[PDB]
Amino acid sequence: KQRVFIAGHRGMVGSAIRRQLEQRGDVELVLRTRDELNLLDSRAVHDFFASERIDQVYLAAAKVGGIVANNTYPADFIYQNMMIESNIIHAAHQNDVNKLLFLGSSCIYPKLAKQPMAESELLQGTLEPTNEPYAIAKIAGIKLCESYNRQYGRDYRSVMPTNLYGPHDNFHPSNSHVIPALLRRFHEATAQNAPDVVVWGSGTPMREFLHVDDMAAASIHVMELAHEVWLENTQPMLSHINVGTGVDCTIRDLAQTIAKVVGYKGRVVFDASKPDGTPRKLLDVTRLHQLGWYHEISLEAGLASTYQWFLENQ
Amino acid sequence: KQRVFIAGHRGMVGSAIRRQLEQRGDVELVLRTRDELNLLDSRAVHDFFASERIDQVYLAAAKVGGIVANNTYPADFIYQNMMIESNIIHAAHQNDVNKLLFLGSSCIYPKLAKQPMAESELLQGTLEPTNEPYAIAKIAGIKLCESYNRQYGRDYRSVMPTNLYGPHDNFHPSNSHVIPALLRRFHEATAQNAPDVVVWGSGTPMREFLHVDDMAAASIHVMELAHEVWLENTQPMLSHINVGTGVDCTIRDLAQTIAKVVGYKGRVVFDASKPDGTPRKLLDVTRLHQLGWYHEISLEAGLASTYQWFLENQ
Ligand SMILES: NC(=O)C1=CN([C@@H]2O[C@H](COP(=O)(O)OP(=O)(O)OC[C@H]3O[C@@H](n4cnc5c(N)ncnc54)[C@H](OP(=O)(O)O)[C@@H]3O)[C@@H](O)[C@H]2O)C=CC1
Ligand SMILES: NC(=O)C1=CN([C@@H]2O[C@H](COP(=O)(O)OP(=O)(O)OC[C@H]3O[C@@H](n4cnc5c(N)ncnc54)[C@H](OP(=O)(O)O)[C@@H]3O)[C@@H](O)[C@H]2O)C=CC1
Repeated sequence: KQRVFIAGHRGMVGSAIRRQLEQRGDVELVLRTRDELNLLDSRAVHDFFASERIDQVYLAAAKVGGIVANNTYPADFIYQNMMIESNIIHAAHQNDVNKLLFLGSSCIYPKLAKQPMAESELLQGTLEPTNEPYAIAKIAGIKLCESYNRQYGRDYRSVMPTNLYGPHDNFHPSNSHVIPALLRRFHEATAQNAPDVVVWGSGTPMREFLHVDDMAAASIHVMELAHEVWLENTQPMLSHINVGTGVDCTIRDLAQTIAKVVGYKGRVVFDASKPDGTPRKLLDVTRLHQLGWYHEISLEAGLASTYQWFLENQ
Repeated sequence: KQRVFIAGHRGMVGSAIRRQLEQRGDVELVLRTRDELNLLDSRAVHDFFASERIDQVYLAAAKVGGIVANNTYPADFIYQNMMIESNIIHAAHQNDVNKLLFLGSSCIYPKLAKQPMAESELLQGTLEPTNEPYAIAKIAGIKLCESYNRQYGRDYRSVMPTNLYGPHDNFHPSNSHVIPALLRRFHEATAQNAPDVVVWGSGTPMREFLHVDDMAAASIHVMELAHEVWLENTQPMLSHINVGTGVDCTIRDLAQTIAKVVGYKGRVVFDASKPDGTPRKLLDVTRLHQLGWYHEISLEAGLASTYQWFLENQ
């Protein structure tokens, strides 16, 4: 019975890992809340690892936010994220935890990466300024992992998720994330008999989305591969693994699909007088597939089940 | 032995015509696949008609889709549909094909047409925006037919089918079409012991449905009438003929009937918190009946046989 610490087990991503893990008898989960354990406090973090007998660590605690937040508190996003990751990785090594899964993010790739983005696009160029501090912290996280793997022979692996969505997301039309923002918007419009819902932009830009439950499955699959197979499929200084569908879908498709999911009968409208972002953004998931993992939830299916959760929890 | 080209003979509607025609010794069927013949390519289309010695054409090829698709690719639905119909009708005339059956669609009528909708409701007012591009292409199709009939004395006839269903439909709860969407939904729920199945809406709205095999019979009956009887029953600038049952049935009736067809023992539930569409939508089929054709398949019978096909092909 392996002893698994899922840091930030109540976050969106962490809680999803916890659900799957929970049905595993070959696993004993060790969890703490932020009040039970502040991950910024090194001593505390060190004490925990020095007293709990941990075998694996899923590093899902982070200071995450939307466009307004990233732009409003840039110091918090870089600092907290650097400490949380430094504290954990270090304490783990010191207590001889040999297995860890680090979580990155698609938004760590350069602003003009070649699409679809392979793992080798990392660090190839300038970052999006809104995400820059946060990105830097994340990349630092990955390079810590590779470094310990290199110097000490540890097994600290990494996955770069695409845009995610699902239960426990922040469902506010206040949120900078389209799915939760849109699920909420179409919901309210549907309830108020809104004759239309307007979305800034042409709707032509292409994006990628992944249900958080696939993300969780993919993480555990990656964590649990044999070391030899994982090495075969990575390089020690290019160790991460993209996680996504590798499939595009326009914002228009997304919006109209959401509209249909919510039972909205008004008109979806695009205000093209508003600028679009880049035309295309998506991960190349060749590595993942080669390691034998393929996502299971259709957007359509995932959005439907995600809306019911919102319904069951508003 | 009349030489019959059924364009798009593998589509839902085309394949149904082909089945009935197949048992006719007075007919020689000429068929091509999309790879054997792209109908968007005029030259190709022209070459075909210039080398095959055709007597009748059943125009069943089209770019058809659901609500999300119509809303996501409006250019494809108007363009492809205009070309396919232009190419065929033109090549046929040029090679002296005198007989053709054009297929329209109930969704071409105005949003607020008077119910039940007689053929004279066409063009009387605004269209449903979701279907607008597609509708325009279809109406253009009909007016091409009437135009050639008028200028050149051809015999290019038209039928406007109601909502259809049957073998070879797209059976996905992913599909914007209730019968296939519901047949699939009740099937899965029945298999998973789902305690209930929820359908957005009150269930009070009235709609019309026709089994694709009746549609096929009705088309051939219409194609094969004598010109004189057909003229007697139409006007050259109001030539189409509605095809349906002319009978209403509520969504509630539909759902509960499907539930019973699939052997579902859970609860059918309506979420009236979701909006309904118009209260009533159906064709006036007085013309058809006057021309002596009356549908044969009960909804109940048609749904049963349609579910078995799905069972034999999932
Ligand atoms: N598209 C995206 O958002 C994706 C992000 N991820 C990865 O997962 C990470 C988290 O994402 P997500 O699950 O959405 O975020 P959540 O915010 O939903 O989860 C983060 C969790 O960390 C906990 N946490 C943060 N700081 C501390 C701390 N000092 N001590 C203890 N607990 C703390 C939070 O608790 P509390 O609220 O109590 O502060 C929360 O439960 C991201 O950083 C990213 O790399 C992966 C895939 C996609
Ligand atoms: N309720 C409804 O849906 C009804 C529709 N109809 C009429 O029948 C039409 C078709 O409906 P349906 O049978 O459901 O549709 P299908 O999509 O099932 O059939 C259309 C067929 O057209 C073929 N086709 C399309 N484009 C081309 C092309 N460029 N070259 C050659 N083949 C092509 C398709 O082949 P491929 O997939 O290989 O692209 C397919 O076999 C509708 O447009 C409508 O007017 C009539 C009654 C009801």
